[PDB]
Amino acid sequence: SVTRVPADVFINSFAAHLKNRGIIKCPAFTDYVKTGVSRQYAPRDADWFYIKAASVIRHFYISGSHSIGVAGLARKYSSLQKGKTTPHHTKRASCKVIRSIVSQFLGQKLLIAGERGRHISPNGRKMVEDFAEGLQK
Amino acid sequence: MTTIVQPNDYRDLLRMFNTNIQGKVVLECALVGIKGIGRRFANVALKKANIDVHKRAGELTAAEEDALMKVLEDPLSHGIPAWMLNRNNDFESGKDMHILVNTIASTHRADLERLRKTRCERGVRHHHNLKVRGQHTKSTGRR
Amino acid sequence: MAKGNRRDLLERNDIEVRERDKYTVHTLGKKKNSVAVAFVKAGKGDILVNNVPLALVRPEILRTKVSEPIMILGESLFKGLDMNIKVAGGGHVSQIYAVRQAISRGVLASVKDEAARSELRAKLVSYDRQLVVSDPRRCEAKKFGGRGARARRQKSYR
Amino acid sequence: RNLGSCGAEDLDSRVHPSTIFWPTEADNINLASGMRETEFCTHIAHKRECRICGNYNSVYRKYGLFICRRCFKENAGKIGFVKLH
Amino acid sequence: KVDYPTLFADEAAMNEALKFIKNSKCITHTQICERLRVSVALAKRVMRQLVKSGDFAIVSKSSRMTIFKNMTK
Amino acid sequence: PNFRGVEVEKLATMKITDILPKLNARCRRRIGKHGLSMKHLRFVNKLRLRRAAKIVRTHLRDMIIFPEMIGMTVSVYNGRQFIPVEIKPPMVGRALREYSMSYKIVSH
Amino acid sequence: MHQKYTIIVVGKDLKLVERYVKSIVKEGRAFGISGPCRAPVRRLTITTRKSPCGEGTNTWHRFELRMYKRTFWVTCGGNDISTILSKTVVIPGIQVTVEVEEP
RNA sequence: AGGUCUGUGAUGCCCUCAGACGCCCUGGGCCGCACGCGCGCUACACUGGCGGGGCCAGCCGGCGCCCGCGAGGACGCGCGGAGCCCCCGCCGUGGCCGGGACCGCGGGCUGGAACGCCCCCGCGCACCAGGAAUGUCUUGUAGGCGCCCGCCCCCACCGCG
Repeated sequence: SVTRVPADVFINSFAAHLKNRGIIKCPAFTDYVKTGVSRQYAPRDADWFYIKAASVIRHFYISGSHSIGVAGLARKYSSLQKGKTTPHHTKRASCKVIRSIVSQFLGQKLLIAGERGRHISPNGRKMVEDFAEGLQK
Repeated sequence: MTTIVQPNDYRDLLRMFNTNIQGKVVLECALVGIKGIGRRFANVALKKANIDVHKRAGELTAAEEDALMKVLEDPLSHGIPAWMLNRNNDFESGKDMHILVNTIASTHRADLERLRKTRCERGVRHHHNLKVRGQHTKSTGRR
Repeated sequence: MAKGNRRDLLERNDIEVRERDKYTVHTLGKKKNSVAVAFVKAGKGDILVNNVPLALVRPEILRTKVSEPIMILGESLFKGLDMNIKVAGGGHVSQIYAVRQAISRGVLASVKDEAARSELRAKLVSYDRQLVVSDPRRCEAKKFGGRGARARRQKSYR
Repeated sequence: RNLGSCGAEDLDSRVHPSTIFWPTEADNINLASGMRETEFCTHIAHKRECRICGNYNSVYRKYGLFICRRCFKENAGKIGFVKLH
Repeated sequence: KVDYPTLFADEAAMNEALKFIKNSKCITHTQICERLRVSVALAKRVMRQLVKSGDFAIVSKSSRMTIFKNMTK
Repeated sequence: PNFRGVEVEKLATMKITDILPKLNARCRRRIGKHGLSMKHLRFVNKLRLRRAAKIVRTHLRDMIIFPEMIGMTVSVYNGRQFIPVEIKPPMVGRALREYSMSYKIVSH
Repeated sequence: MHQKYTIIVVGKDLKLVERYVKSIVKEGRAFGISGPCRAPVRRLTITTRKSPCGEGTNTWHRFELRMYKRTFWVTCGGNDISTILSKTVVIPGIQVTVEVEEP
């Protein structure tokens, strides 16, 4: 399965695949935003959106039957606020970008809702696993 | 990147807005040497101008240098928002601009004059040099 | 998030019930607040931690630390059997050590010949003793004179 | 001064008919039920106080107690709080 | 105080740095920085070129530090 | 000598609601949401009557300034003394606190 | 008939709570079953200055109130409206041990 | 003759008692600043800073959807856990991308009421490991890293853990 391969190669390989295959696209507001109040400058790569997308889908697959809300994901992308001559404190990430990603995924039926939150759909499991096995070699 | 050798047109030290800039620094951190430009505003400006950002400022051909000027006097047209600017809702014309060198010093001087003749608390305090915000004096802050 | 003493862990209801009954052995490891539960059975040499193999545990440098008993005893026994560990409690390193303790203790229980069990004990404890015997020391409480268990607030005489 | 009216412009700007948030604190239903009377006690504000000695300082609201720290050590044993560990 | 460049001024790359390094058994980014008085980044780029060519090879790698061995002898 | 592009001569005799969207967050909150309280409204009305028809004294140090209060003189309290304030456009949208000092500068 | 009734008992001291437990288990073996659930102990904590004035060494009191709770919901349909009463009056009447019954 | 009559329907003797030291209202102040010192917090960098990703706690513990760069907001239900660290890259000894005080435009929250607290763009102070002098510490300890409660309309560089 996906957990039998290191997370590092899967994420970036799958991001490239996603970007090639027109599944998702970076909107316009990406050209001038951070990913959190905790941050300080903007990302240095031009393809950070698809990295986030892949990490998210992997998160959704891991959980399985469970359901994940947007903010709960945003607590997995937190950091630390520095530069205040005051003890540092942890802060939550952003939610607009996460929301856009899940909406884009759900419009493709890779992701399905429920009583609360969303969870992976069988098609998502199919594609994730087939890609993982393909890169297993 | 993959620029090892100085290009034939490498320009060892750039002058712009009366300030001078060196060509060994990466581009977006050199412009920070201007007064009115920082990290956030620079990445945004260059990108709109189709300029590489991880480049040494000495390989900045003048063709890319001029288009950059064209974007720092009329930035709002070029797609940049209005919460990213230095001066939002000017006190007179009510518009929004970005003020670079020389403009800042003149602008800062006139507000104090506005503050002085109007007879506020801040203006009187500025002229004996005290804390303007509510940060406490007395303790600490001594020779 | 996990708590170690939860009933949902000690019984390992994670496994499905028809498969939960093929696991004969049971085992425990621990270190600090960390606890690991192992369900050992018969197979052909496969190990898993939180649904992840042993080669891809995360601190990277300690992979040898968890593989120790294999290269000590030898791979014959482990090749004979198949295991499925699950751990939950404070810290990456604590989890590592708890896991290795559980490995060793469980493979010790698989053999029924007490004599061999004692021989293996001697073979293994000599190299290290925390592979069988849990480390007892645990975090200690603080007092109101200061911001530490034994440190005190600085005192100004004049 | 009932015959006192104001311009309509100066009427819609008036605060919306909303109950002032400051509700005070009624430790028990007994202690209330909702010239000088115009301004006897119009400054409504929380007035939480010890239910023993009536002081407005250092009042443990935790657990719905409302007992001063000083007025507490005495009655703590009766209540059931004990000192161990 | 001291300053070092970030970009090689043309013939400088080959008339020395390439020559010098090729006559070294072991090397690192920082050594070469301190040796011929250039910044570290240029060292990174150059060593990339060279491992591509084949003279040097990696023996230990890591984000903080990697070290090479001269496979030309 | 303008005000957000608005001409001064027009600025006076204008209603607050016309300019409110061209003010800061505090004013918009206080007005559009928290409304206003009765005594302030009577202070405004008294001002109107005086204009239509002596320095107006008061205690309100937290009273935002309206366009109809241009060129007026009003005396406000520091905690001990009543202090005149003369209004002019650039003083609009602000409280009376700034223009009445409760202390004096410290000279040793 | 069947009313899914549940028994909850609360106490601050651990000696009667266990005594009440035994009586109930003894008296509910017939009217169905009544096996207990022991809850995590809710411990109330209060830290106070030992001094009324704030003088000398800063020394602190450490009070607490442990509250123990047990829950027999095992009656269930095995008890009728009157049948719950039977035992509840046959069990000892310890002075302090709050009890509430709900379906 | 240590501290507490300013914790109390604990109190002796004095003082105040209808222009009140009683009680209630409106404002101001307790925070003001040429100066001496006590407990703390943040740093002086490569055994590091920035950007991206992976991942585990305990006293214990609440969440979805949609707007908004964000902080926050409108609706609707009962459900739920992090920093250091590890991996990949950029910077390259420059008071520099170290450090984040001060100041100039702007957007919001609490509240009857901002002088209070949060977020965004720009400006970018002292500081190169600290004299005479001095404090604390023996195993899950020192130190480093963060997380909860108390007081609380809002707010923790404090305090208990």
